[PDB]
Amino acid sequence: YFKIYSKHTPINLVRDLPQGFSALEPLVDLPIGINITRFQTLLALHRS
Amino acid sequence: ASVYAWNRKRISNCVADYSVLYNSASFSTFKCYGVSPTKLNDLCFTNVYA
Amino acid sequence: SALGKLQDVVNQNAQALNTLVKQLSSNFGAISSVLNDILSRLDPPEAEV
Amino acid sequence: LTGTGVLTESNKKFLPFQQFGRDIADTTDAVRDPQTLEILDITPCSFGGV
Ligand SMILES: *[C@@H]1O[C@H](CO)[C@@H](O)[C@H](O)[C@H]1NC(C)=O
Repeated sequence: YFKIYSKHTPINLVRDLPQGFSALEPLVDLPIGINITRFQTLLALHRS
Repeated sequence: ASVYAWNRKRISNCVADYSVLYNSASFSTFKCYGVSPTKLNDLCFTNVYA
Repeated sequence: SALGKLQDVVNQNAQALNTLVKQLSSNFGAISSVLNDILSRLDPPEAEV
Repeated sequence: LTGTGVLTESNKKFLPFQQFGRDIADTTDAVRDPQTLEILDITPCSFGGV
């Protein structure tokens, strides 16, 4: 089971992480049953 | 499948009648370890794998 | 801390009761700490154990 | 989940993921019923010394 916990916070800090407390609510409990050892995030390009 | 490449199937989002498994005489061995065979119709499960 | 002597007695009694209630959640080497789960999940030969 | 108790209305603001509640003993004290999604408080039945 692959558990995704998520939280959205309105912030106004310019560069680094804000200092505070925010508990992450569980979002998706996912029934995959597969081996995961490596990951990579996906970004979006802007074309002009 | 063969025993080195044994097939694993997930069972989820269904209502299961196990009474047709207990009352069937086709199985030479029907042996349960962590649960009683006759109580399977009275319980709810998740993470079911065959 | 004027009335510490009474408070220690009350805290010790409450803590002993709290530990006694916490002991129900331990399985003591069994498959589960809940009797209802054992009664619903097993036949009497293993249920007695 | 099996047990004995009186099911009453509750004022506990459960979060959407949250289904049941547990006391110090780990016994269920509140539960969310399937099909209707309501939150029912579970209070142990009256007992005492005769
Ligand atoms: C059946 O259960 C689901 C989730 O448990 C719920 O969303 C749905 O409203 C229920 N249907 C009826 C007719 O109660």
